[PDB]
Amino acid sequence: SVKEFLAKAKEDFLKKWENPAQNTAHLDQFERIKTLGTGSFGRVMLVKHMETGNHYAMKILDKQKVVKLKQIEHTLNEKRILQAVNFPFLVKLEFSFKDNSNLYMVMEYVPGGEMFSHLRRIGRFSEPHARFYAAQIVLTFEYLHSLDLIYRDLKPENLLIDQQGYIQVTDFGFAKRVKGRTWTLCGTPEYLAPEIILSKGYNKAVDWWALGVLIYEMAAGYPPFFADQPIQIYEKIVSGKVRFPSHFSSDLKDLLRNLLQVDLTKRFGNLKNGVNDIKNHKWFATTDWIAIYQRKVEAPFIPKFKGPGDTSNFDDYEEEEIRVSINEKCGKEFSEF
Amino acid sequence: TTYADFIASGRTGRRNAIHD
Ligand SMILES: c1ccc([C@@H]2CCNC3(CCN(c4ncnc5[nH]cnc45)CC3)C2)cc1
Repeated sequence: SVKEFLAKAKEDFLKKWENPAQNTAHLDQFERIKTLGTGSFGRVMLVKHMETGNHYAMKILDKQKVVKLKQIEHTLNEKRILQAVNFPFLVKLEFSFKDNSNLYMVMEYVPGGEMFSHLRRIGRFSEPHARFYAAQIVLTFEYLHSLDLIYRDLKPENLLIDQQGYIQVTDFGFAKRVKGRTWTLCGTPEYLAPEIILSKGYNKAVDWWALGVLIYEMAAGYPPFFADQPIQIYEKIVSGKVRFPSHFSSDLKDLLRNLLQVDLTKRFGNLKNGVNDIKNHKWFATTDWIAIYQRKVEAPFIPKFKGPGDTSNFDDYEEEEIRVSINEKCGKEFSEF
Repeated sequence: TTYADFIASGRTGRRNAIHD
C-alpha cells in the first residue's frame, strides 16, 4: 500500500532530517580522477576512495563563491535533504565534509552519463522510451512531495542513466523542505512554471509543470518554450499557448495539456486525487508502477560500459587544481554543513 | 521546422539554473 509505504519512508526521513550526518570523510581519502561537470560555484569530479577502491562522484563547492552568489541557505538545504532521503531513483550521498576553502558531497558515481547527452545526440526518444523515464520521475516526486520537499530543478542535465538503464536524480541545489508557499525565483528558464515567473507564492505544483516540460522535451527533442534569451522564453510560458509535434500521440498531448496547465485548480498533480490523476492517465496505461519501482522492467537503453572508472559517457571539461587555503573561509555561514 | 529552429538557437547546450 502507497499510504503505508510513504508513512514508513517519512519516519526514516525525519530521523536523519533532525540529526544530520556530518564530517564523515576527509579529502585525503580520495584520489581525484576527472571533472564530470561544472557549475557557477563548483564542480563534480570522478574520484577513487582508496580504502575500498570504489569510484564516486564528488561535488566540490567553493564557500566564497557560494556566499557571493547568495546560495548559503540553498547549499545547506541541498546537503541536509540529500543525506536524509532514500529512494531507488535518488542518487545516494555516501560522505560529506568541509575544509578551509570548500564543501564536499561524495555521491554514488552514475556511469551512464546525463540523459541530456543521449537526448541531444539521438535527437528525441520514442514515446515508450520517454514513458519509462517519466514513470520514474512521477514516483520520485510522489516520494519527495510526501516529505514536504519541493525539487525545483528538473531537467535532462540533472538526470543520470545508471548501468541498468534507470534514472538517478542528482542536484538538490534548489530542493527545499516547505509546508506552506515559497517565493524564490530559481530553477532553469525553460522549466519554470508561470507562477514562478509572475512572482506569486508557489508550491509543489511547479514540479508537476516541470514534469510536463521534461516529457515534451524527451518526446519532441526540443522544449515546449524556447528562444535565444530567457526573457523571450518567459513571454512564451506566460502566454497560455503550447504547440505539439504532429508525431505526438493523442494521449501524450492530453497528458501534456493537463501538466502544462497555467490554471492551478486544473493542473494534474495538484487536484483532489493528487498523483493518481497522472498514474491513471491513458498515456501511462501500459505502465506497471510497482514493476518500475522494483526495477523489474527492461530498460529501453543500456549505456556502454568499458569498465570501472570509465567516463566515455561524459563530455570533457577543463581541469582545475583543488586549492585549500591555510585560513578558514566562511566558518560561521557553513557551521552546520 | 521547429527542430531546425531549436538547433540554430543558442540554447541547445547545457542550461544553467537562475541565481540571486
Ligand atoms: C555544481 C557543479 C556541477 C554541476 C553539474 C552540472 C551538470 N550535471 C551534473 C549532474 C551530476 N553528475 C554526476 N555524474 C555522475 N555521477 C553522479 N553522481 C552524482 N552526481 C553525478 C554529472 C554532472 C552536475 C552542478 C552544480
